[PDB]
Amino acid sequence: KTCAESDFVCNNGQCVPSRWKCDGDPDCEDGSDESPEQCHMRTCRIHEISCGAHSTQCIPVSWRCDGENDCDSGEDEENCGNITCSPDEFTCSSGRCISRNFVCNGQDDCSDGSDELDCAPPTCGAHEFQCSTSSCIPISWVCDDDADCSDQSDESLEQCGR
Amino acid sequence: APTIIDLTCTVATCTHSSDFGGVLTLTYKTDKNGDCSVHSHSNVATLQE
Amino acid sequence: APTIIDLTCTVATCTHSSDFGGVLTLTYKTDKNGDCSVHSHSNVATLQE
Repeated sequence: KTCAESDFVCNNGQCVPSRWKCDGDPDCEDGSDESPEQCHMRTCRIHEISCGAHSTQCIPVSWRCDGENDCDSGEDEENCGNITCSPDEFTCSSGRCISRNFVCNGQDDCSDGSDELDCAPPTCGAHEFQCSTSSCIPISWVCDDDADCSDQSDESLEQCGR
Repeated sequence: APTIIDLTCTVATCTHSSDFGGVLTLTYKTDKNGDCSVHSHSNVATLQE
Repeated sequence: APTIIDLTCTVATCTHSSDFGGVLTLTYKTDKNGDCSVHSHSNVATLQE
């Protein structure tokens, strides 16, 4: 649903009306209409601090560096502590963050095999030929003059060598 | 092997001739694409495939 | 303060020793996360925190 011309668009895609802009109340989930820079400080309650811009958890400021891991990611023990990662990066068992493109890629980028633990292979059965559109069909359906794959990959000339 | 549930059959035309002269439509519900070994459990009717 | 609804108490294990020898679990549903002040309304059992 596209927001009407009379509605403001939050950064996350949410529609709010134009009267509700920099009026001080945290309307948008990300506080787009009240960007806490010149308008209002929208992110959660006043005496209340977030677990980061990527964690919607709200912990009271008394939980900031209070000696316990109040946040899910340990971001409460930041500055006075350590450890933070990225949404597009994968956290290994040792704590290293590698790019998600390296998860289940067949190489131990995590230095302990964590990115290779519980990886259902992107391929399909050994008795199977994978269509280039990722469809799994058994081998005996290749070069059968019938395009059982969605993109005629089972009948592709390159695979058949015809 | 795919698990097949709620399987029914209908006949479009029949003609008891020497050649293969009856066409059968079979409807079902499944989870994955695969191969099934199809059989008829009588000698009154012989399947082709 | 947070609001707690549908509170249920279960006991994991018990052993009436001089030290604290029972583990309690409370299950609930809340709207916002914060702090509560737990208490026991009897002197039969005394909580630790």
